[PDB]
Amino acid sequence: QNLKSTDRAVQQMLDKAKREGIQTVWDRYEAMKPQCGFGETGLCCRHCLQGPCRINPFGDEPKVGICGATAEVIVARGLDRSIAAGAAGHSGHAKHLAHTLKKAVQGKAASYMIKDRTKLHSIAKRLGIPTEGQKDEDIALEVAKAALADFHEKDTPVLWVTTVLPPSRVKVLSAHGLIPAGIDHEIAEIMHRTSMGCDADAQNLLLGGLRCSLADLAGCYMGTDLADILFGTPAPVVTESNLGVLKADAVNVAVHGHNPVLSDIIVSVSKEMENEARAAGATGINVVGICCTGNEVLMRHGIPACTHSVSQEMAMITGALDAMILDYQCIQPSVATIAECTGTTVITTMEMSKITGATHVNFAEEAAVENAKQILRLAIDTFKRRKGKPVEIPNIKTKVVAGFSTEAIINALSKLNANDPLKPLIDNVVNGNIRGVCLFAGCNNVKVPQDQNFTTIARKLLKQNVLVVATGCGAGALMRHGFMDPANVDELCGDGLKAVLTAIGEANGLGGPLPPVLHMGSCVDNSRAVALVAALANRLGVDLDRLPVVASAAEHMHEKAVAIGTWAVTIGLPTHIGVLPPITGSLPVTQILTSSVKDITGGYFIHELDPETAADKLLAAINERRAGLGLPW
Amino acid sequence: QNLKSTDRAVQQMLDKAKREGIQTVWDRYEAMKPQCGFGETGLCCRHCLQGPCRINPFGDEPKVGICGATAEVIVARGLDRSIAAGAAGHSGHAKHLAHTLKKAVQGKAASYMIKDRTKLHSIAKRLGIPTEGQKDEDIALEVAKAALADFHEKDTPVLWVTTVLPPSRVKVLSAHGLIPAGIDHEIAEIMHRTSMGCDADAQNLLLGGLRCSLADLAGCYMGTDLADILFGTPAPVVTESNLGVLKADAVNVAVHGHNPVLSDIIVSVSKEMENEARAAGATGINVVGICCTGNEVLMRHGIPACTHSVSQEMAMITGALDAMILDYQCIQPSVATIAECTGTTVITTMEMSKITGATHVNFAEEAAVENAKQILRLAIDTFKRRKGKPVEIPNIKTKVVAGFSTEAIINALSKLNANDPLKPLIDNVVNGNIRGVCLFAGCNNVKVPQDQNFTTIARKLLKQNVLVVATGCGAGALMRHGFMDPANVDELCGDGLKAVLTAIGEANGLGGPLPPVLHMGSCVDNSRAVALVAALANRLGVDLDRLPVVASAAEHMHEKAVAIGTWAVTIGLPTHIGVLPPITGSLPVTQILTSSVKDITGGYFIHELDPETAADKLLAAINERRAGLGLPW
Ligand code: SF4
Ligand code: SF4
Ligand code: FES
Ligand code: FES
Ligand SMILES: [Fe+3]
Ligand SMILES: [Fe+3]
Repeated sequence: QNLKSTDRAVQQMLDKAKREGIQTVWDRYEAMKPQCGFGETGLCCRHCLQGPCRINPFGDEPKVGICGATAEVIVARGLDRSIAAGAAGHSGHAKHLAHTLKKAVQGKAASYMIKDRTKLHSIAKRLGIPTEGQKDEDIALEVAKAALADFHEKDTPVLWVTTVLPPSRVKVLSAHGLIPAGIDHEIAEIMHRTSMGCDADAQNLLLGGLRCSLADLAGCYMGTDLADILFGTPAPVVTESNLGVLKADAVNVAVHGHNPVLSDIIVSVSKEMENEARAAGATGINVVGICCTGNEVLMRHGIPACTHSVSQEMAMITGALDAMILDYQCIQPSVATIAECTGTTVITTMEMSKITGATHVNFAEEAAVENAKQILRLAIDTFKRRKGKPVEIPNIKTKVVAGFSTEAIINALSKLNANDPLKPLIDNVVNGNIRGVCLFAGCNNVKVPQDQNFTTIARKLLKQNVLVVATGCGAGALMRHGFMDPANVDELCGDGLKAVLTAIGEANGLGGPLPPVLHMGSCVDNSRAVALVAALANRLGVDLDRLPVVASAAEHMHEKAVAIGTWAVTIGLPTHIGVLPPITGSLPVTQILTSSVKDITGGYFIHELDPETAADKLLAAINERRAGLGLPW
Repeated sequence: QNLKSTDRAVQQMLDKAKREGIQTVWDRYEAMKPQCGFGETGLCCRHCLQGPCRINPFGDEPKVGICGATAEVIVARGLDRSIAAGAAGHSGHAKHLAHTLKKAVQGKAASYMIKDRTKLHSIAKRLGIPTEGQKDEDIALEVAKAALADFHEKDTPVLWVTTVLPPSRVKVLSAHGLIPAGIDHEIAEIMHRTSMGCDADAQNLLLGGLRCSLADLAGCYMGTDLADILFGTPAPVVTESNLGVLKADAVNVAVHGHNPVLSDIIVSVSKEMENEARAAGATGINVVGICCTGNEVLMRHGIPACTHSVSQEMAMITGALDAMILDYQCIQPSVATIAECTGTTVITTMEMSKITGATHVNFAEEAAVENAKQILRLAIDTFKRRKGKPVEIPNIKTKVVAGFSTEAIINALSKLNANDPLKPLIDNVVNGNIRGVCLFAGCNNVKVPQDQNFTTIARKLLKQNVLVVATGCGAGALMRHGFMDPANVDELCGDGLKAVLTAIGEANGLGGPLPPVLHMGSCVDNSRAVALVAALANRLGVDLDRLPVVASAAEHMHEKAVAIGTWAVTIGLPTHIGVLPPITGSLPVTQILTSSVKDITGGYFIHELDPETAADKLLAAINERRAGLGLPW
């Protein structure tokens, strides 16, 4: 089972699933081999009913699509649509938060409020919204109106792009026409230009893709901004991760999906309901996280993370998961079928994300506390049905220090230099205690033994004194393998990096270092890494493509992740991906993404499937940036 | 060659292409067989990087996607994305017209103006925009602002849906939550909900698709409204069609694509430039149409239609096509390669629609007349290069009466009843001289011998006294085979229908009938058929799903056509499609689209590949509506 997942708790559940005849994601993957080579290389098109069209990667006919579309056009069009779909997911998440803030501040949803008024004011200041003499509710209404305005064309471009990157970067992008005009505007234009008989120039198509990826960045950044206003900016927290955070004697309730508008309410309400749960024979309600909505409530509330991404079915296989509360994105629909075997109550809550066979509760912000209680009462009922059943919770968990928002990282650094908090970080970059910065982002992927790329790459970078930050299921992989436990700094970290983590941690009243990896939050919270990197660039007086900063989507899967990696390249970062998207069928497209995009944005993709080799290439990328700044390496 | 196209001019060019070694769309289609069965049935998914996933239509594993996505989910998600892509094309077209009108009326583009002020005022009245005491330029600015506002969420739903259908229809759709909230909003929500790990309920997914198809209707209707304001509402015109409208001794310039903002300027400017052309040795500039932008300038100016859709390469094969001026949609990118052989100057003009190897001219409304002259001068230069080359223009053309906007049809009927113009039409429906109405819409498709379905179905319906209206390349097919020539009424039309066409034509000072088929315009002008049908429903006091009105997308291809057929079903019409979209791999999805959608909207799809059988099924659908109204049939 270690060929399927490197996580020991997942291996134990895989053994249980096998002997109980419950099919898993890995079984369905095995039933799919050999996968289609046309799809895997990107040489397939179904964008009109003369198709499906395919192109042999090598050999004889077919060489060209029926309408005349070349390999490079078909590949670029497919890639553009996956960026647009990713932008649509991140932007829908942000849009739903914008409506929630608007309703809260108009008195239409009393369960929601301005929890971080400091964040509210700095955002409004960044957007040019005046704050002096204004009520908080009026400022917030202006912020929510500005968020919603960025989805369509207006007299300004998308402000959640132009006000969050350095002016030099914005200018490089405006020069190439890459600034989005409206988030949903760019999504629709991608679908238009990629439909039959429209854009048929690989470079033109890919430039549209870079622009749409910046619409995705804007949705991520807007999502992080609005969630922090509504639910609070994360600060350092201590919790646990992996399946052992389930408790047989408690009502175990997983929050799963991406948007915390739902799950943050669940967290608060479940505390009100401890007495209901005890009445049923539980010790209490044990809310745990799966995927990014789990990351959200982990970052803000210390809710323990149960599992992530590809292994999400195994939380149910324990037999102890009484409810799984879903909003949208990255939910394997198999959970609705597996629930018939495991007893779990799977509950959908969003109108546009239902699963056949799951119970649906029509969540509304106006009725959030009522809905939470209805859902949690179903979880209580499910616990009573299993009172007296054996469960198999693997007794495996790690300690997780997390909550490292960019504001938290600044604050932590400020204990070393109050009025110039970025300087201690840059000092240790310059003197070599910090070789560079690597962000791990994105999903797990059944194609890759779970967590194997994240941990292998992280281990080599940390020994080489790279400061490693992480989001999404990359944070989940690293967290479940001990990389967020400061007790592992001695084992994992090079001497220079250990010295820096120790200095910062000691100055922050901790008695020990910061953890080996800094957890920056959910997938939209990749925007926090952008805020940190832009602040470093501004403090250094250079553009982002001169910083020793790289990204690694080491095991990615989702269209959202494809978009993130694309905007990481567009804002100037060398960006490793550990699973190839369907692009190898066009050498010209591959050359653009790995080489010539350098001349447009200064970033570039690093395609490398072997993780030890990927780590070497990321180190080389970091060290080239170091040399370009005149630094030793 | 008659297995490839029923059009004799196309057959002659196919013979020329074969002996000259120029590959055509039919050759590329032959090089594609056997096409992928997974793609053709819809049982393939590439929406995440764990894919490609496929499902055997029958037999053993794979039975389910890797994430657990069932056949019905995979099929419904693929269909939803094709509706959204179609909506994105029609809405981009309309959006570009909205900007053109705004710039014209703000004094930013002097080449554009309010040409139809009657249309401008009736639209503003329909939208609730006040007109009394307002300058036309201020009313138009309000209309353009309202168009652009329908692309995003606001305090009203999409007005180009709710103000163009009868209130009873709007209410049926609101009850099912099918009213779009914003055009680009719905497109982005489709891409979100269909991405990995989101909506996984076939009925929920398809209800989203019906809503997005109404966003496509709104873009069509808005596109027609704005083009009529800017360029004039069509009125009856006489012209010709097919390749014989090319002239060896003239500069032959094709306008090709969809958006007439470009080609309407070309038409006017080319007249200014007759003397330049004569100086080069041409008789003049001969502008001809291809595809829907050809339909636009045919409807408004009587520009002859050269060819359409699947046969567009054959206009170049004559050797006489000096320029092909492109905007976007339905352009085979092969034209840029074929131009190397034929001498044609292929010119792209839109920023998001370029073709490798074609010349690009950056069209801007602010500089439209200048751009037109630059393009036409390239066409003149190309004519000089072929002075003394042999051309092979097949001497084949038909006479085409067209220009039947809904306003023109009302006006024509008003000569029989001035103050109740719809009544003579309804009279002859009731007494049986008109059995019903059939709209032919959509593309040609290389899978179907060109025009064979359109003409076979039209012939049987016309003998059965159906009033036949047509748009897009369905109008092109019928027009190139004589169905728009009133001289063919005796041969084609049943006695009841002939009597009605003759009565209307005689009352309109024509000496003969209306043509056998009424040309309602381009693809977005399918909205005119909606206006006509809604007006009939309102005059009759019933909803559209009680009218003896059907639609036939007899040979369709493009994602735009998939969307149109879907909203034809959503507004209540039995809707035949003559090529199946990728849906046969899910019987539950097929059952929804062909049967149970009846209970939601009253419309339904008719899947029928055999055209004689399709005609019988359309007649049965028309006759069931007749019976439901208590009429003989
Ligand atoms: S758009 Fe072109 S390549 Fe794609 S399916 Fe249609 S004919 Fe084939
Ligand atoms: S979304 Fe599901 S079915 Fe589609 S490619 Fe990904 S794993 Fe396969
Ligand atoms: S041929 Fe397999 S993905 Fe299309
Ligand atoms: S397997 Fe052929 S279309 Fe995907
Ligand atoms: Fe996840
Ligand atoms: Fe066409």
